[PDB]
Amino acid sequence: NGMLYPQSNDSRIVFPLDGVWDFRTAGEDSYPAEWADAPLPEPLPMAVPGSYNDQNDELNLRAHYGWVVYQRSFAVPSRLVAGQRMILRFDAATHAADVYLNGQLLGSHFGGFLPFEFDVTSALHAGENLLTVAVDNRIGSSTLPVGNDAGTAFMGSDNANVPAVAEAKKHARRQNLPNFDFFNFAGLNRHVELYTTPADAYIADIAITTERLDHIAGDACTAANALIAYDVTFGGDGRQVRISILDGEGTVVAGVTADIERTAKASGEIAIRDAKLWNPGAAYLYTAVAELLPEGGAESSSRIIDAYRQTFGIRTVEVSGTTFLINGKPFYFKGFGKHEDSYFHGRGTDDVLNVKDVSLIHWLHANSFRTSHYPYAESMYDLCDREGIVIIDEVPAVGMSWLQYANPLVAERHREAIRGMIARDKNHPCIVMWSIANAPGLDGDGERPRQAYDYFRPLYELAHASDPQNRPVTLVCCQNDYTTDITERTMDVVCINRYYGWYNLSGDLDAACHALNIELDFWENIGKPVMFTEYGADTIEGIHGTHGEMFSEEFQRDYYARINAEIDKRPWFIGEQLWNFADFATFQGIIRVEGNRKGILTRDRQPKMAAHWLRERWAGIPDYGYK
Amino acid sequence: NGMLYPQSNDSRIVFPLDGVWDFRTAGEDSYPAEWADAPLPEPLPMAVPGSYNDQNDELNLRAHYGWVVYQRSFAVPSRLVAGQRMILRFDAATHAADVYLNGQLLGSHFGGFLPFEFDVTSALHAGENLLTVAVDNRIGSSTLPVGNDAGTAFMGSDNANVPAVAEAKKHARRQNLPNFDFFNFAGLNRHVELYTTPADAYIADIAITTERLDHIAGDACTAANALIAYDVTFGGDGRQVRISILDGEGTVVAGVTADIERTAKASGEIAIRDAKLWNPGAAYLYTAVAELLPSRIIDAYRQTFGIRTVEVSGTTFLINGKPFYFKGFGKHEDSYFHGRGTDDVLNVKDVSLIHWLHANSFRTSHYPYAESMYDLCDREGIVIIDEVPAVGMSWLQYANPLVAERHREAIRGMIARDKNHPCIVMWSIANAPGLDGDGERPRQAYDYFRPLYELAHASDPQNRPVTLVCCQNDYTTDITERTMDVVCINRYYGWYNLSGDLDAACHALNIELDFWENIGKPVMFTEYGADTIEGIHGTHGEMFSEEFQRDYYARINAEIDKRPWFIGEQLWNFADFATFQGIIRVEGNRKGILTRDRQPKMAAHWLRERWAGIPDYGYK
Ligand SMILES: O=C(O)[C@H]1O[C@@H](Oc2cc3ccccc3oc2=O)[C@H](O)[C@@H](O)[C@@H]1O
Ligand SMILES: O=C(O)[C@H]1O[C@@H](Oc2cc3ccccc3oc2=O)[C@H](O)[C@@H](O)[C@@H]1O
Repeated sequence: NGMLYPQSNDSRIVFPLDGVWDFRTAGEDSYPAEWADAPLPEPLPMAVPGSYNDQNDELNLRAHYGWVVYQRSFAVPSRLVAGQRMILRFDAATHAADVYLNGQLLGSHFGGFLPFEFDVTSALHAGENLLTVAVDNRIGSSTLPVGNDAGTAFMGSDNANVPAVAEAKKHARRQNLPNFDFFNFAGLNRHVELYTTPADAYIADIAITTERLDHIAGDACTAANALIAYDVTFGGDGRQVRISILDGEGTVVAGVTADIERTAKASGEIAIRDAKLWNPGAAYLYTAVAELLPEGGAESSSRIIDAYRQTFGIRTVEVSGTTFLINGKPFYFKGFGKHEDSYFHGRGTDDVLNVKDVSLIHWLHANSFRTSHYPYAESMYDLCDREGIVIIDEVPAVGMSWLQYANPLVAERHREAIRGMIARDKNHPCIVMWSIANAPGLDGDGERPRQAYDYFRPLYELAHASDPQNRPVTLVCCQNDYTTDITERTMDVVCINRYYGWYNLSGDLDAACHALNIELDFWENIGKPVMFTEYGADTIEGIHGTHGEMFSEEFQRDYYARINAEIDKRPWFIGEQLWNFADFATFQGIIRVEGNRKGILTRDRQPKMAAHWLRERWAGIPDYGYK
Repeated sequence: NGMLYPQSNDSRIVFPLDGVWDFRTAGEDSYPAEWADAPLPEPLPMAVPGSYNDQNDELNLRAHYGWVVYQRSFAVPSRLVAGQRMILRFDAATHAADVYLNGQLLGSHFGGFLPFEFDVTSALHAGENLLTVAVDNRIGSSTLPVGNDAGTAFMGSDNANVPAVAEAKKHARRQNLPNFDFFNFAGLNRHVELYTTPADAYIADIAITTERLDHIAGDACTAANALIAYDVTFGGDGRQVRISILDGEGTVVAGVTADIERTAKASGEIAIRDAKLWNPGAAYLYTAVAELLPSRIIDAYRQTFGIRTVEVSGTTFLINGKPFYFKGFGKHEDSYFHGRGTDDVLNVKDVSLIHWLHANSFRTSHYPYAESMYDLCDREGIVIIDEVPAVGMSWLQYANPLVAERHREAIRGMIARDKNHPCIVMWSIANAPGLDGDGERPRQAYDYFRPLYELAHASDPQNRPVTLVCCQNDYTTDITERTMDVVCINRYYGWYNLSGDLDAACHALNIELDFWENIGKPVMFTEYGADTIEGIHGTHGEMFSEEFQRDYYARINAEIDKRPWFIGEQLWNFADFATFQGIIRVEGNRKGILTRDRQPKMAAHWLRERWAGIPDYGYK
């Protein structure tokens, strides 16, 4: 179950396989088997990592439906593979992939936003190796994220009662129809790499938890004592593992040698005196170095069999009444939902962009975001660990309704996504909360609200069982009839998406604020902490008015000014994450002006009027103690 | 019923009352009547003509609901009023007005897009006169154009099932909710003027018709003989009227003296040898000069006209016996600052753009336009489909006799005002009403519209074709559109349905074209298009890009070219225009092939090239 990010050290090496690959589009329902067994005929170039859709303007790959096939060759010195365990890792292949090496299927995966890997020790050979990866972009009623098997995309226009329209639909070209509001970018969206570990015995997983903090300082920078726990899992086959705790300067401040017991694990606790805590706006990271010792322990030899360096931060998270406590201090979220989205790359990971976006989060005086609507690339979490930005980590369970709740295949994929996200991400101190879905159907009459609850409650429990830190769990709720939804109010933090004054009461900020206050009165009675995870207004940079109407920069600024003045009056409202950080691509349609334009930044990360207004507001709101 | 545009001549003078007036906003359902008795307190400035909504950025007058009050003073020499009939004309007050002069209520008008006038001979006095005009902008289920009494504006987003939304609606500020897709600009949108006629007897109305053309030239520039008819109505009280026909150079080419009979009318026919005909792309105008006789002239009026016939014949639309093809668009009277206010600089520019595009026609979507625009199109050879403000209609309106009454007023009023223009070739009695469905609904719509079709025919002395512009609907259960003289359809295949899929859009369009092929009427587009933000570009153009709009017209027009019975392409729209705000309107309607500032998008260039190669006559 461990998926530690590949590391290079004295016992391990990583060989990236990124670069310009060969590529062919394939069929709507299948691809040629022979393409895995020999070089692709007449290949196109395709950079990896990246979405494929915007990498070829001769083709219309945004319209592609079905399979594509990637391929490349590689060779490595025999000297480096000898005696080692060889693993091929795919950080993400969106949505489903079949991976072949030298004409043999290594295996398959479903789930477009989480990593998977194969043991290729026996499949590799000397000299050039031929790696082929078939990737399927199709979405439908059984995928996460969810597609529509017929009709229109989410937020699509129709005239379904016109006989000519009904007839033309029957014969129209097959297309993915997202039941979600972001473009279905597909392909090898994240890195590919070959890596090595020792074969006889190796470190397979590490979990670090902050179990307890004693006498936390007034400023939350330190605690008199921190109790941390480690759990190390091994693969392979009186053995021991040395655990060293390094502080921010790399000095060993704690260390223990633990017995490995059988499935093989070592676990224990370590007390850290005068512990330096991790906080939003004030990151501090330690490293847990795990070193597998040879048979005979340190008593017999100085050599190290295997090693892995796991970053971690010491901090607690606790929901208490209507507060969200980090290191016992009442936190207030400032930020937004994001997307992994950019020109050229699509959903492809881009660390230049991640580094820039983290600086923009600081420029705005924001302190947090949500990984709307899928787990992000691993590097972004490491960056937010070092930069003191809090994350709500969310699985790709977007577009769901009652059709999905009855389907065992969907429930299995949903559990896989929750387990996989938490297994990948559990050691990040920046992650303070898990989201098990975005905007599923929860309300209505008859049995529908109960059916939704019965689907989601076990997933809430799974997210708690899976996280060794036991962080809060939420479900991000779409604008709905909050009085018949019986699921959202059971979450640990209530996370609501609301578009009062945009999708309803349009343009009337007085009415919008009145409606918002009626719903806030409902949440006030429930007595849980509540935050916005979405609210906003599509905004075309450069459209201006003295009395700003919808789509103007002024309306977007006025929107936030009015709504935020209302939530400031509620002590139990513990965060404001708006929609969205930046404009992003969507399926085309009559309400999407070259995608979603609710960004406070443009797609090129330039600030609209509302961004300047929010920057000034957020400059004056502290991370702790605002409420 | 005559509403001849005010003229100055030896017998008549016009005194314009345009300029910067005083202005105050008033209440949702009332205004202070006493404001007519003294200068408005603390007035704002307000230019007339113009909509008021965009003339004050300290206020949000786009949000205004109810009444406003205009006022100004004027004085004219006693010498000018002596012995004359004094008439105060409002070219348009949108939507309803109460008019006072020196504190006396002259009367009221309902209907925001047609002229009305008052005899103020007795209310005028020497020196300064105080003119107060209260204007009501309210629209609702009994007005034309139609407003919604509750819910949202047309094409508005909602979450009606959210309890907080339902409750907030109950208490929200009252607003007009258009059931139409253009902003509800209000105020004194067109000119105001005082004018004079003789009092004892005067010319009240003139109708000129083209009755028959003999031996029309191959190129339709002339006919060996044209038989025209005149009908002159008089007001006041063996009298006679002199009718002189002036050609384009002002030469009197024909003349007759007719007896006036009592209701007081003179009528007759005149034969014009080697008549110069009016054609799209080749205007020629005559003037009929009517002079009431006692060397003296008692009264006079100069009525421009053009000699031409219009005939629907099978699946053809014949102008002077030639098969015409419409190229053009729906327009709007819409611009920055002015709103719906008439602007003849803009009208002159727009007519030049119609020529730049090689278009030949437009429709007055969705209300009669200012009179000056029709005069301009008369002289510039641009054909017009003239439409009343019956937009936003459905079964709630058809059951309401007040709406039918207003609809009849609008049809009679438009045709009475506009009947003499040669550029007008067809009348439209509605845009996008509800016509389809189950049960009694299609028959109820037909029973409502058929008498209005008959009224438009009865009212027009030229007996021009009459249509009803149909919104995308279930054409198989609509039983009304197919009975019109020309079938005029608004279709948005590939935009509002089959979105972005031009192959599917063309397949669907062709299925509906197969339906119309069997009906056997002439058919044309009056709307089709795609919102387009200038500057948004793609190599594979998606919705809102300039390329998608160009590709849209390229694909759709290739299909209608294959149908010989499809006699015109009027797209939506000439230029981007203002609407009520909402999630599908990016600062208004962006289906213009031109921007709101009349700059050409990619599609405008593509259409210009297409239209350059399509002749006015004989394309099909
Ligand atoms: O609409 C967006 O910009 C985002 O919408 C979110 O889901 C919601 C959509 C609607 C639509 C109509 C009325 C109320 C709504 O409230 C919502 O909460 C979605 O989570 C985002 O991914 C979309 O981008
Ligand atoms: O939508 C417009 O741009 C114009 O719409 C016209 O009416 C129609 C609206 C719709 C909506 C959805 C599907 C099909 C439609 O077909 C129509 O004909 C209206 O005549 C114009 O005034 C609008 O601006």
